[PDB]
Amino acid sequence: SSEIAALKQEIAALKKEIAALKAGASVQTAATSWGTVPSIRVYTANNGKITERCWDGKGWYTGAFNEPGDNVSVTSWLVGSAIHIRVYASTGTTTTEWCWDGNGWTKGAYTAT
Amino acid sequence: SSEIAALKQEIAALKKEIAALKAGASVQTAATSWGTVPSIRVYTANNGKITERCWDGKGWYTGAFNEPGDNVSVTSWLVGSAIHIRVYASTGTTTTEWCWDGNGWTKGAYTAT
Amino acid sequence: SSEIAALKQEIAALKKEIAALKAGASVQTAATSWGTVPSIRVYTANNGKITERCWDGKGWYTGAFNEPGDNVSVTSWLVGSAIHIRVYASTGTTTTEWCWDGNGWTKGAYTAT
Ligand SMILES: OC[C@H]1O[C@@H](O)[C@@H](O)[C@@H](O)[C@@H]1O
Ligand SMILES: OC[C@H]1O[C@@H](O)[C@@H](O)[C@@H](O)[C@@H]1O
Ligand SMILES: OC[C@H]1O[C@@H](O)[C@@H](O)[C@@H](O)[C@@H]1O
Ligand SMILES: OC[C@H]1O[C@@H](O)[C@@H](O)[C@@H](O)[C@@H]1O
Ligand SMILES: OC[C@H]1O[C@@H](O)[C@@H](O)[C@@H](O)[C@@H]1O
Ligand SMILES: OC[C@H]1O[C@@H](O)[C@@H](O)[C@@H](O)[C@@H]1O
Repeated sequence: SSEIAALKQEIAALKKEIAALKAGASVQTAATSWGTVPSIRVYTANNGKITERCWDGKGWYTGAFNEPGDNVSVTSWLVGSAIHIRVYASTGTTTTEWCWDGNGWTKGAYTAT
Repeated sequence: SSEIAALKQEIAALKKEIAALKAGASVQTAATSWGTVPSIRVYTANNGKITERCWDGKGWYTGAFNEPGDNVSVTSWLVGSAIHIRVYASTGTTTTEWCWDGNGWTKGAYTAT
Repeated sequence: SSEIAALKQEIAALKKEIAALKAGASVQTAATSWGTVPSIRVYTANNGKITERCWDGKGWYTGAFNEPGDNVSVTSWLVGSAIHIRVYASTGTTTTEWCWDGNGWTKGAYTAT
């Protein structure tokens, strides 16, 4: 029938969008580095869950940071040799900040407004 | 009817993908910092509109930067105590650069090719 | 047709999602800068292909870096005047790191686990 064909053509054009939206949806990474060695941290936001890989000159290992998010951005600064890191984990419209300051990750004061 | 069932099954498999892709599409952040205090700037690209939160040691407030974009990246350097910031705002395939150099945001020379 | 209207209404609500997912799908950028001049590098991940634009104080030109990825993050550090740049290109779940250390991009040790 022609009535059944109209929905068949509509379902063929709509399945064409479902492949282009799954082709672009990869992970989402943030990296910062400090010192002369250096030291590197790479935050990987995979499936609404962020994790932290670390380089200290020798090899790579898994850092402590373990927080939820779809998008991540990071900045770090030294006060002498001590590294201060701020990771910004985004879910929906809720950017939530995390703070490393030598011994422990803590939720930060950061508010979007 | 079996002719009405073929579209019911096809519509059940297609509608399942449209909800999960919209559920995971979150906002997108860039951050930079400078000095010892420090000073931080977080740019948040939400609904094709980027905005700038600031921290200068006391609390968080809203910065001047107000430009359109779906994706943002940022880098900053000091010439002494003066901060220079370049924010790269992306819409479609048009990366457009915004320069802060002490007094006023301006469009930068940046061309993708 | 009343029998064919059930899929016509389902297609009217599902085409109500493919416009908003194609409106927000822009390119994805990552910038870093060093020195006092400065020198900037902006990496642009477009259509699973990343490219590198360079500013060294004169105008913008096209950098060597030419690797595949849908998402990109960058950090860099100086050992004296020499720049070292690690770019983290992401496809699917495969974060693959690229290293610049003066003469040549090389695949780096980085492993996600
Ligand atoms: O040495 C490993 C630790 O390094 C710190 O600077 C932080 O990045 C922690 O998240 C990490 O667990
Ligand atoms: O000590 C925690 C505080 O650190 C500051 O540098 C900022 O990042 C604040 O958002 C945070 O609450
Ligand atoms: O002090 C607030 C101002 O700080 C500057 O360095 C810039 O980041 C401006 O966008 C901001 O309005
Ligand atoms: O002064 C504005 C200029 O600043 C330079 O450092 C670059 O960022 C250029 O793209 C920009 O046009
Ligand atoms: O001078 C151009 C070169 O600069 C280097 O520092 C790297 O960024 C290369 O990718 C680039 O080709
Ligand atoms: O020299 C190459 C090496 O550089 C280090 O700083 C790390 O980025 C390693 O992942 C990489 O293998």
